[PDB]
Amino acid sequence: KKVSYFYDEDVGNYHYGPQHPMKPHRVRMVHNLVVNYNLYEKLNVITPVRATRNDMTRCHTDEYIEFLWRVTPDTMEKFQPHQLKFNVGDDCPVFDGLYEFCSISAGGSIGAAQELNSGNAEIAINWAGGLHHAKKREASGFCYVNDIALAALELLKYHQRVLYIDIDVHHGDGVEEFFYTTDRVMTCSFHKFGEYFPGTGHIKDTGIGTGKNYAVNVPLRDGIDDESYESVFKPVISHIMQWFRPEAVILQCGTDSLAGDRLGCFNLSMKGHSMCVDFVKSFNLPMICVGGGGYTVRNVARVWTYETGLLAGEELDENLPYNDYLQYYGPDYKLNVLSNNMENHNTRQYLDSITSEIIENLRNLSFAP
Amino acid sequence: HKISVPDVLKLWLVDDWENITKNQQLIAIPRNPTVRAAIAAFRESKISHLNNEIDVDVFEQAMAGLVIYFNKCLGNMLLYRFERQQYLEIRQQYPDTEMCDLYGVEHLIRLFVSLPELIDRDSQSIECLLNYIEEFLKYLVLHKDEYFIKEYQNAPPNYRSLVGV
Amino acid sequence: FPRLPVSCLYKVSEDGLIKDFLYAIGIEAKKFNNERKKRELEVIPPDVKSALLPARTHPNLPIALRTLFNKART
Amino acid sequence: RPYVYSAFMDVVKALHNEIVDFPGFIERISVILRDYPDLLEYLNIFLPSSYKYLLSNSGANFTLQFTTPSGPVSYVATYNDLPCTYHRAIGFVSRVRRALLSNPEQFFKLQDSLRKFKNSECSLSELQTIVTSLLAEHPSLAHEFHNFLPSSIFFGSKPPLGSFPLRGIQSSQFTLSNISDLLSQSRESSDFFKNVKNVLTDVETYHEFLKLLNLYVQGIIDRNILVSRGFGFLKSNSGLWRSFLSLTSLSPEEFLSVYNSACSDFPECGPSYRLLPVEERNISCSGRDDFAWGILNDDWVSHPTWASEESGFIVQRKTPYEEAMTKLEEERYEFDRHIEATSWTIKSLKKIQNRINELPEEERETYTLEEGLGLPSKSIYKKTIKLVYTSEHAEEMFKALERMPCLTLPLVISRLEEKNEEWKSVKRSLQPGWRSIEFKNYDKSLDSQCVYFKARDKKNVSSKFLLAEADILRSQAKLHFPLRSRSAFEFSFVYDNEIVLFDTCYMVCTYIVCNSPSGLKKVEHFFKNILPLHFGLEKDKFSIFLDQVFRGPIKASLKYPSHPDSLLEHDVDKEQFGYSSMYVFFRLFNLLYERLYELQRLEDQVSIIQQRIIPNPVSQKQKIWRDRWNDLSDVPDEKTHYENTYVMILRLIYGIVDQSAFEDYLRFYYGNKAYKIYTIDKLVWSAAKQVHHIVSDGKYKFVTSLVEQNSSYDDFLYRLEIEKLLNPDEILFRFCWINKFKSFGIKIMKRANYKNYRCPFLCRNIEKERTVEQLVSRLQTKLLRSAELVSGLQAKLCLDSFKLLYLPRTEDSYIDASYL
Amino acid sequence: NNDYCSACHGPGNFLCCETCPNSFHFTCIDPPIEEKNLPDDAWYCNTMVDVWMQLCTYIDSHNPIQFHLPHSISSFFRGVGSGVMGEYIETDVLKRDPLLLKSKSGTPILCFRCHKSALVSQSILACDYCNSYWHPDCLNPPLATLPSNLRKWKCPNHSDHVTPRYRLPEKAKVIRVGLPRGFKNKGNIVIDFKLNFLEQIRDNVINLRKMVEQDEQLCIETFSKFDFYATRDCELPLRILCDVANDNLENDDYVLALRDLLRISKWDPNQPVPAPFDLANLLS
Ligand SMILES: [K+]
Ligand SMILES: [K+]
Ligand SMILES: [Zn+2]
Ligand SMILES: [Zn+2]
Ligand SMILES: [Zn+2]
Ligand SMILES: [Zn+2]
Repeated sequence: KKVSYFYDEDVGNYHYGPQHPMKPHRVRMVHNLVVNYNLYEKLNVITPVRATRNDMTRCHTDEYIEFLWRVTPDTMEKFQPHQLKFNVGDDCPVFDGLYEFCSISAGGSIGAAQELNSGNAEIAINWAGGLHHAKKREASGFCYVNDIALAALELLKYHQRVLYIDIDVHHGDGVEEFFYTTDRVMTCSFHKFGEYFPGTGHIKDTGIGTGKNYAVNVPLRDGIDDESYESVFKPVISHIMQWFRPEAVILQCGTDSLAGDRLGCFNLSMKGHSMCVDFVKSFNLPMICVGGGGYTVRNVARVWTYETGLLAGEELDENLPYNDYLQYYGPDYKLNVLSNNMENHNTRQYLDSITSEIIENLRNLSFAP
Repeated sequence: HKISVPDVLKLWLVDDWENITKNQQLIAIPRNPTVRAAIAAFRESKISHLNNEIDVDVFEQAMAGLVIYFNKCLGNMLLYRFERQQYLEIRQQYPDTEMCDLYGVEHLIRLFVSLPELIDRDSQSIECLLNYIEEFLKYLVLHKDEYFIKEYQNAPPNYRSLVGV
Repeated sequence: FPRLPVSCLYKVSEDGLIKDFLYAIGIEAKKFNNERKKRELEVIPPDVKSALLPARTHPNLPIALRTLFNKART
Repeated sequence: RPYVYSAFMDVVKALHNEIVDFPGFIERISVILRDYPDLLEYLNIFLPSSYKYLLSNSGANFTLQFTTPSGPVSYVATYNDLPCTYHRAIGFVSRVRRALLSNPEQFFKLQDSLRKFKNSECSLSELQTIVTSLLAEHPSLAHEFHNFLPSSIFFGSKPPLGSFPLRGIQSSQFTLSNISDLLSQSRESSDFFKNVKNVLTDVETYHEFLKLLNLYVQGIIDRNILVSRGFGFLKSNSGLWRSFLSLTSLSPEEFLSVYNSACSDFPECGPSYRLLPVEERNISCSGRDDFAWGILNDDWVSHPTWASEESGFIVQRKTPYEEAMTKLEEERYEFDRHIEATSWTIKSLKKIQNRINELPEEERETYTLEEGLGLPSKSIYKKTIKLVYTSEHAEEMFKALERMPCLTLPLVISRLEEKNEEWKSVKRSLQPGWRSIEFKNYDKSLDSQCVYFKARDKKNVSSKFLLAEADILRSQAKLHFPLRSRSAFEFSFVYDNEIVLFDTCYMVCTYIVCNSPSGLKKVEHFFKNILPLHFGLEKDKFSIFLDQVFRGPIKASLKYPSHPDSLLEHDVDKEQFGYSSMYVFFRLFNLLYERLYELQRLEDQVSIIQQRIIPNPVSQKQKIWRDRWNDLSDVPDEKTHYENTYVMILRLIYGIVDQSAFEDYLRFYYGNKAYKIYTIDKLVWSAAKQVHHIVSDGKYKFVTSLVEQNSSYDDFLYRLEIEKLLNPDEILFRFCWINKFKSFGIKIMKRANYKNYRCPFLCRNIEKERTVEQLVSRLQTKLLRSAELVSGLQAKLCLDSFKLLYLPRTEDSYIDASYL
Repeated sequence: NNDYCSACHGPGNFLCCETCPNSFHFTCIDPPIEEKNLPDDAWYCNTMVDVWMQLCTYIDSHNPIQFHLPHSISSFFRGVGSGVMGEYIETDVLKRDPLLLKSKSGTPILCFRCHKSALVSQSILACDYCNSYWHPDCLNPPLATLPSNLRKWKCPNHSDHVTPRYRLPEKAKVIRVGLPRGFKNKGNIVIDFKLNFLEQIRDNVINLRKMVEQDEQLCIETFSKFDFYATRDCELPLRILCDVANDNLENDDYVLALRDLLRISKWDPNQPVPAPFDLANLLS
């Protein structure tokens, strides 16, 4: 009955590249607020046991987990053909101290799952790792090791059914591909389908094998506001809880679905993003809330902090205390994050049609022979 | 000069063309019947009409010359660019094997078809050559489960990036 | 000797097509109606496999279910 | 209004046919008759005793009553779903029996007391008082019982917290009656194929339906693909589709279940999954066991696409004021990352030193260490030393660190601290400039429209666009109702607020008085004479209070004007006809009216946009708190904020404020919510450029002079406009006015593009009527009460000699009732 | 040199040539090596079956090329052409603005499904194989974006979405099938004043009164049932709840929910089912 929090202080010091949009810095910023709000006396803070080389191969191939372990930026001509077979090198770059970062993230989320499995935590947080793009045989879109597909397998040891909700702006496609033929992990994802990054995530991609009708994709258009999102989000998740009837949830609370993001298209805000966490929290299931995207670090640092205090059952004031990055937080030094006035493209027609199609697919287990 | 092709073979050739140069699919190169079994299987079926001796000698000469020749064009001009990478790998997994022992008749009809062009440099021999070319074509199409594949293979994900994808 | 599976386009008449369609669909509808009627009278054994096979909309499921749930209950 | 009437009738129909329950009827009606509180108050007579609307403030807030609570109007178009309700009932009784397990008589009294209510022997307010008595200690249960009550049913498209759905939903395809056309349209052998050729009029849409039927015949598709691919062919004929559903013996409760699955696919994996080669499906992951190869997908890959933007994340362009907060953020990050890394390293090396110097003094002198000392994260330690220590000279400093870490340890700790202080010093001296750029770019980064709306709205206010929209609305209504469309009224505007209706005209002539020094003998003649002809104004208070403009009191005071009282007096009360140049004025005028009405309704939340910027005590450490009310010039001193925004628009018009100062004023007060006022100068320029056209141009001056002179006589107007044809080059519209509801209305009537017409008859001869729809009604009742009416006469056209050829023996004969 | 492979006309890492200046992908070259030749390359600068095998051995000295097809096999079917580097393209699918209001033939532009224009939902789509317009929000999969303006689009109302693939010999003709029933195929078929205006006005008036009487009689029968509509449709959830809480196995819609529960926990047919209340401890 105390939200178990996972933080390893060494994480903020890893650096992808010259102007890469990904800054691990932002998990440090969060903790600053979390530590000055007198929050970390209410949480149950735990340093993760780093993940070895033998854990990350429970879902990845040995010639890959054993390539990340040996590549360095200096000796990257002795691995020159290996950074095309494995996709490392230019967009998921080689940086000083890569394998230790992967160990940190993976060990944190595997430890969260282990914490839930024993009756010790009912919620467990890990903002360091929500890397949901990483493939079993290569790296994809700023991710190298798929930590969610390692916490799900460890969750699939005491729980019959497990649900993975994904509110990033991108399609979480590695976690879907890892579980595309099983009726024990249902992967639901609200993403921006179009000419957008992953390229995948059609509404017609809905399972195979024994796990047919067990993958849910909700393709939106750009500019979705905070009320359109709630209309399309609450009924889908209520229907999934009525039909699938999970036993533990993994929520990936990515924050490029927010307004003013250097990579996102949506138009959410801090409350428009927190209503999802608050709604999923209300069902009394063991949850694991992990990080994800988010490339405008002043907004990320404040939203994840609000939600950390939200899950913990505490009320945070709207004024940021004295912290070490206060001058990041703009004029007005408030906790909130506010929306653009950008135009929405999701008509009510679009949202009703796709919601009813999803419910059609979801009902098709007792409504079929 | 011009040879005639069964319209079934035109359909199959154009299907292979689209399947590899557009859909990024591959033929699983180690061929159960190879280019060497598929010439002996034609000789041992055509030898029943080898009555006159000069014709026997010309038939033997043609078959031997053409197998050793198909070995001299499988690296030059019987592959699309998307098929060069898969070449190297096999050339590195089977270092000193003859090519007309791994590739099959999918790659051999490409040589029959492309020979009013290569023949431009003419008393009798060209006609007797093209005759067996035509009879070989219609002898292959009759045996569509002896000399042809049942699927094109999906080019692996790592494979695409190495050629230009 | 095998030849092309599609060698040309064919012109058809609308009325022969329409009579063909009416015949085919009359046959199919006569089939489905007797299938419906025979399903209407099935038993669905009472204590048989839990998590039954039939579709939800089966006129005799809710007596199989009733008798096995009254079995298990006391 | 044909759409509103037809929508009411369809919702009543669907209640009768049982596509819609009482909740669905109530809520769809609430959405249809929202502007008509007279009709809702009338309907309240029929509704049952306990389920009535509760209108307030003339119909600005209504909430239907129920048996236990009242419930406010939301809309999503809910339907009914019984399995969901049974699942909620099962869960709730589960939890309730699990909470009361102690004494087995308070779940007994909840059992034998819902039974009585089921028969009849309790009531909502009688059962609820016992349910609220048993579930007294458990306040989370008694809060879930409130979802099984008559109030949670009505607007229930949103599930509560911790609860399965309440209703079901479906699409509606833009119908004012939120009813899906999968349930409306779908709830002989010569009767079917005769009609299909009438409906499917295009001859290559009919052929494409016969080919669907043919490839059904051949065996390529099954029954379901046929009945689901044919819906999109013949569904806008509720008899054709219902016929087809019986010609194939497919009942409508099954077509619903099979419709979605049977119109397309790359199925059973979807557009982006490929099966791996058999050789790859064996690459080995050494950590999995039995369980994880028999859960993880190994067969199917999907992989990162290109439809032009999908390999790598490379997102679109942003406003030039978000390229300046990204840059600021990057600079701050560079400094902070170097400082924090060097500090981590200092702390770690100090910890190593406080363990090497906690031993007896004889072993300290050579107590050795590995290459990365003991740190599990030696990457940080390596990079900081390579940076501080001149990388070309860092190598030895690694070496010396590992063999004598009792002489070198403090020597390098000191150097790291010195460099750190240098970095912090450089940092503290640039935070001023960071703050000063952040204070500029921040506000117009939550405001994207100050760049894009400037051209979107420029396409909005065109002539070609507004005319094209009138024409397409005419042709869209000429297809839903081929009979009740001659009462068209494409656009119906309601100008109820006169305090905004005075301000619109005020502004449009205040623009002209200053920007163009001509007219004003005709621009005031326009506003004094022509506008009350169309608009039903007092014309004497109006032209009194409208001279606060044409003669001055402005530019030194420039106040908000005084308003008349009752600017509006109290079938069509005034109809006029006019061509396109007047239609465009009536379009721009309503644009401006809607803008100022939005602006006037904004000012109620302006009190919570000003609480988002209340001071932060902790930032009163003398960092920025650069308050925003110091770059604002003199703010006006009127009563409420709408008048001040009005004075600021007048200043922008007069040239005493440029666009930047004006937009900054708007942003301070209304947030990013006032972005359609940003282009309110070119709007008023457009309206004032039209008003300057209804008065000159040598072609429209005559039309307006005629309209004015035959206004002293209704018959003269509509005869000279509609049956005598002075038309120059235009469309013809008829503008109405209904006083009781203050409604305006436009309607196309003709064109003016052939015509050497003189007249058939003598307009003196048919003189009766006042309006023109009354003229048409008189013709109709003269035809219905006729004493004889025969129309045998037919004819034919002569090709390339367009004369009529009346085929012989055919005659026509009418006789009126008074003749005999 | 030239910056395209001398075999396949492709971009990438080229092995260039010093003497005979050309470029090769080095695996599009002669026998592929792998890469890595830094010194000079000089890539190939230098009446019976006897002379024809001398042709065979003479083919060596001519700098490899890609394989394409002869002109007779690629130019044989309908809508098949090569690219620019000799790949297979479809020449029948080649050659956007969201808000269209009137076509250039001066007709309205209204959706085929709901009949409304490109003003209810911001955008409309035009078919290139028909004369029909659609809203992307009305297709059933709903298009989240719009296709490119260089490839043609096809509305839902064609049968090409169900006829599998056949390709036509590009010089075939249309055979007029005179056979008046039972013709087998697989989808390859082509198919073979009063001047009364007063009567029209009277027509319209009487039709309108017909419609008015129709709905006037509809509301008469509907509006008298409100009292039982309201009662049943609003006390439904409490009747469902009274049936579940009393465990009515005769409510044939209760046991169907119980079967959903047996179908969610994936019951094994070997164990006995639990009492209907004890299966409900799946829910909590
Ligand atoms: K799954
Ligand atoms: K997502
Ligand atoms: Zn993302
Ligand atoms: Zn090449
Ligand atoms: Zn539509
Ligand atoms: Zn079309």
